[PDB]
Amino acid sequence: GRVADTVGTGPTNSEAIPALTAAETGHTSQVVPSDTMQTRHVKNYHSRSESTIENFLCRSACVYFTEYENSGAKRYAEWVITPRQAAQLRRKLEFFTYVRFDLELTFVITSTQQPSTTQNQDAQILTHQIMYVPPGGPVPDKVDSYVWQTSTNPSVFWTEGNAPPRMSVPFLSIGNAYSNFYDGWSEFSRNGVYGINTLNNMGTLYARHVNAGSTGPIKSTIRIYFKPKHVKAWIPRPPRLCQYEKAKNVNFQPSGVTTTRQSITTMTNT
Amino acid sequence: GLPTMNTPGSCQFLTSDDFQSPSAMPQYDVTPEMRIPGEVKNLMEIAEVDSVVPVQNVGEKVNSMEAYQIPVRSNEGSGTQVFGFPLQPGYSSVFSRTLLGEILNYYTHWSGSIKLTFMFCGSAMATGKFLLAYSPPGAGAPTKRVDAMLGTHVVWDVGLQSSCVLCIPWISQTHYRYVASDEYTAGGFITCWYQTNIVVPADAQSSCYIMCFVSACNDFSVRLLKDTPFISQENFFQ
Amino acid sequence: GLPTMNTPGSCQFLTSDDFQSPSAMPQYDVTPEMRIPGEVKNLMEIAEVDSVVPVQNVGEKVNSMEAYQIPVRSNEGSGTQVFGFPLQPGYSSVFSRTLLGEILNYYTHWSGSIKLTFMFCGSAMATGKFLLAYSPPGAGAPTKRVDAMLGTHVVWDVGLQSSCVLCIPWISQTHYRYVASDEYTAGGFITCWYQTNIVVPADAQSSCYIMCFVSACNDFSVRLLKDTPFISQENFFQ
Amino acid sequence: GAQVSTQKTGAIHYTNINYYKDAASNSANRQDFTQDPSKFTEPVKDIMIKSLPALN
Amino acid sequence: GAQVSTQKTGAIHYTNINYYKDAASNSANRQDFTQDPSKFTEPVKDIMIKSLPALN
Amino acid sequence: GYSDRVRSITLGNSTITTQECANVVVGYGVWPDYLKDSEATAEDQPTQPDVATCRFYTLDSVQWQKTSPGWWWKLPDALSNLGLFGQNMQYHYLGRTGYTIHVQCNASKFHQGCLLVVCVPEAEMGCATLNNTPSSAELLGGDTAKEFADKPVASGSNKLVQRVVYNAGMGVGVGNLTIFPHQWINLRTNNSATIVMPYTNSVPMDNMFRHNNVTLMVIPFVPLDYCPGSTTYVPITVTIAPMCAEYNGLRLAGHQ
Amino acid sequence: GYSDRVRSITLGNSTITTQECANVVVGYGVWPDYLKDSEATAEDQPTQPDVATCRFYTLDSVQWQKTSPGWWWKLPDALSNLGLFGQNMQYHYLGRTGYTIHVQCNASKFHQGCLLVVCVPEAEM
Ligand SMILES: CCCCCCCCCCCCCCCC(=O)O
Repeated sequence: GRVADTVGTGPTNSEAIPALTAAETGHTSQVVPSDTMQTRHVKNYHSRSESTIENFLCRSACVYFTEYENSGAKRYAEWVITPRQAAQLRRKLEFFTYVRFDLELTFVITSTQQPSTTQNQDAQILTHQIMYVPPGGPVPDKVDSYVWQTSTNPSVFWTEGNAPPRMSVPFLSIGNAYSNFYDGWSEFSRNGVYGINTLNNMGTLYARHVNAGSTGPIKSTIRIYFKPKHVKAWIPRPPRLCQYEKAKNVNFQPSGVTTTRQSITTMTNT
Repeated sequence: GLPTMNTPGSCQFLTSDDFQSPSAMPQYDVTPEMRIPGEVKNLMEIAEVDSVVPVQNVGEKVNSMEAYQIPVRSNEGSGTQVFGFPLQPGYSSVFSRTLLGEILNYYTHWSGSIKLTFMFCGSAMATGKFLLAYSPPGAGAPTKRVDAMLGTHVVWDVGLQSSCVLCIPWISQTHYRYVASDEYTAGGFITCWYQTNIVVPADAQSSCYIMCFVSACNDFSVRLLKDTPFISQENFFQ
Repeated sequence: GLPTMNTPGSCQFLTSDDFQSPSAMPQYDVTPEMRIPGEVKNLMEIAEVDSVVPVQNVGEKVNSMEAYQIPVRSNEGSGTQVFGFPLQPGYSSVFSRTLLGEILNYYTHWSGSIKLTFMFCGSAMATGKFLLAYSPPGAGAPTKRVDAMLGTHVVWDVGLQSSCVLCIPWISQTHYRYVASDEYTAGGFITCWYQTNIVVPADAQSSCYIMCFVSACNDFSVRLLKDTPFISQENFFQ
Repeated sequence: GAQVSTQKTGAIHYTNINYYKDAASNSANRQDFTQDPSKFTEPVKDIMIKSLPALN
Repeated sequence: GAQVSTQKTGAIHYTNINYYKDAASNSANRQDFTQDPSKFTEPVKDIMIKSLPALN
Repeated sequence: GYSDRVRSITLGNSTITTQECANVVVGYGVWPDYLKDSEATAEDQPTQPDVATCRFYTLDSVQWQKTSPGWWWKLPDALSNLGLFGQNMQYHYLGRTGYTIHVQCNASKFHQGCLLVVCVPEAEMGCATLNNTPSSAELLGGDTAKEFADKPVASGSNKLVQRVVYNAGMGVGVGNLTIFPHQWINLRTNNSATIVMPYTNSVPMDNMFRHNNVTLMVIPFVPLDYCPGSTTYVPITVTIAPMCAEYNGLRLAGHQ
Repeated sequence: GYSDRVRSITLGNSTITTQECANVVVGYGVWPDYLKDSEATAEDQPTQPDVATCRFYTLDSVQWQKTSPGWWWKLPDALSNLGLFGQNMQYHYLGRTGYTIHVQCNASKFHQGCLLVVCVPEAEM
């Protein structure tokens, strides 16, 4: 892959008019800078590589995180899988109407002590469990519930001090691609939930401590990272303008087109 | 046991790295591909598509349609300046929110040739000419048409055909340029000057409008992906 | 010492992974194979076997044999509805505990063609006809036979041969469908309407019964293994 | 003494080697697709034809 | 069953091998450069020539 | 002899002739067509009404005024009350279609103006308040054009859609909409515009009432400006032709 | 093996199976078909809905009593309220069709009776 060459040109007097066209045809003129002026023969070795889709969408990104503790009310963290709860990733996928790719998950887990008066706290190495539950499956309501046996559901056992865990997932959609934007209802009566929320059922993701690990309370932090691969795309569109509001719908707060400046002639931003 | 020595960089998580990982759901079955119109293989094919330019940012008009319109009015004397804006496609407020503006902000470096397409939306009978000038840096934006001449200019004429194409060539002492504002590599300037005052018949409207377009030529290229400062966040969306 | 760098994902235990491990009892001797009738190489060969359908779930009859029986009685007028049930083979209570129902619950996605086999167990002399209709979604279950006509229906007749086969074709806008309940992909409906009232001689019993069957055609397939919500537990068994 | 096979795709080769002396140490075989429904469906002595009545 | 390809340079070969049985385990493909702008620019039925007027 | 200003389109019975126009923008470059048997899903044999369906329709013409913000239609449900394509929509669970949109607004040489005809696949509009969602009655109307509103919509408890033009209802820059196929109606050199849309969707076929996959938008950039004494009332008219329709899964009559 | 008592008819979606019947009387001996271009008149291109139209319909079943004289239907207008064939009837000035009539009345071996199914072109009352 390489940039095209700019071919040289001498003077010109002739009835052929490159510099004119009609944009009303919805046709972007192909005119190259050699047409409207004199140009020297130049070889360009610049490459378009880093502009390909693959390098554009493929970077790890932090979609979300939770907090679960070693004791008390919340002993585990549950999250439904949507990319849209993190701003900067969701925008990178809103260029393309229909996207296709294979997720690569990576988790980053950290632990934190909590203030308490407990005496003779002595740590031990904690062990985190991460369980995936495809839709409709059983839902644990308590940490010791039988569902954690994971007779089937893919699950990962992890330990502090080791490398962050990683697993790859193939393309899970029913149709021929994921859909970022969907106009329609879920019900033939045009009622109920509107928007893309209906298409998205990915199941649920859970995590827990395996063992108490110490006498004193401990709070943990988990982080998910997507890294799309093998990407294909279709039907690009305008980037989003107004700040996001909700994760279930495109709702926005009306905001201006751009920033402003002084009188048209003024050559500097304000 | 084949002897081996770990090297610095083991057990680290790099954001951009390339590695193989074991699949979490073996022998999963993938639904077949479909043929969908409009398949993008590269972002450069977006960068060649025309887009409107909010050339008029003045005041509070940015909340209306008038941000996209350029007033053109019959004067009593010739040589007045129609408009002008600096060329900093990733920084300057003009191109900031444009189509080309968005794609750049993800990238630090770029080079190529930016086309500017103009289209005269005025009344069918009224005619006119215009001088589209490009002044490379080294001096302030020219304040008199006579000064704009010494740049690279295309005298453009209204008539049966409508659209015009001003192709800004690539002139710089480096190969690439920062997309972020810096005084070292600063791009240049652009102006539009009345060549000949707008002539209008009777009963035809005096004032017209001119819309601008932006696109990247086939020599365009970018580099060094990064974050875009525009989109904000506070706490996770719900 | 060949230089090497660990990558993220070392020293983790994945549930579904594929790896080699050292044997704990070297050179153990394995008893030879035997040829056992009925060797399964694939679960799909279970999914093609017939099974009875508890079509009648009404009330407390689920604790008796009558859950498998469909009452059919001579009426004074024609067009009454024999029965009906939604098609959601992994969710709907009908197919839930069936043979096909169990195998699905382990899998999230499926597609294929479900056959319904009906068999008339009534008296040998009594005869009758029936209209087996399938109405794809987009409207409620048809409440009048005239409405059931516009679906895909097989007019079926009692006689010397007994069994019938209603083959539900595969009609959906996607390739697969969720096995769990969702309004997006919802399957359809099925009804059975008297075509012609049951005619019985004298001294022969008035009321009959009709049992239903379920099987998967040879185009059936599934995907994405998971847990089944049915089986419970409290503490380890002893 | 390596070996080569094909991955699972939809619309490639991988190199595997057995490192141990015991059969039970080899990786699982996920790829055996052989299927013959005749051992559950159609378990009859007289072969029946679809296009004909069952009991003649 | 290895494979050989070329790195990304400006003014060499690397040996890659796929170790897993699932396509989604293979490394990303960074090198596909194929580009055809005609699907966005020039979306017209009548092919237009640069050297000629647009509306004749 | 020939001209590039003139075009004649013929589908089924209807025909549309225009003596001033530009070329015909075709989709992304894929001319619409039937369904190849490689991608098929439904195993029933599809109906192909052909001439009964493929032909041109004309919706209600809408006035165009100096302050008029713009308009949008939803194609999958617009025609639903017109012709057999409205009937063959209600009796099937699936449909596959592609659209030829033809917009007609003419004016004398003394009328300034510019329009923007874009055809936006899967335009998803937000809501007035942030929590709710638009009602099915507000996003749609039978054969009738819904119009934007030039200034922000006050946010109550209602379900109203957000009609501001500069965000185009999708919360994007209106100036950027040209990535989608489009053409410019310009009262100077043009009269009518034309678009051809192939079938775009995630899955090979779709239900028509649920999912409206193609949205049509006409946004004036340069308002109508004319000296007094010239005729005031200039309508805009839209023409919409399905192409290569197919249908599957015949069922009873209705949507519910 | 075979039997002449049994028949299976399939058109479009619907299917009708009967285990006791006789052969199928076909017209005067002309199997129905489309229109050859020798006899055509209308110069517009004809619509051929095919599966949307061709299929079986079931009208209202009518009781049969000891004194019941008989019944008559008019085919061109019966279906007019049913299915697309009812819709495609209202939107066109012309139509060309042929009919497959299937009448179903069953009884046990102890019921005497005889019926007459005739199909009368242009019955003028
Ligand atoms: C331990 C196993 C974890 C498995 C992680 C599964 C995560 C599924 C990711 C789905 C991806 C992005 C899809 C958006 C869905 C939609 O809106 O249609």
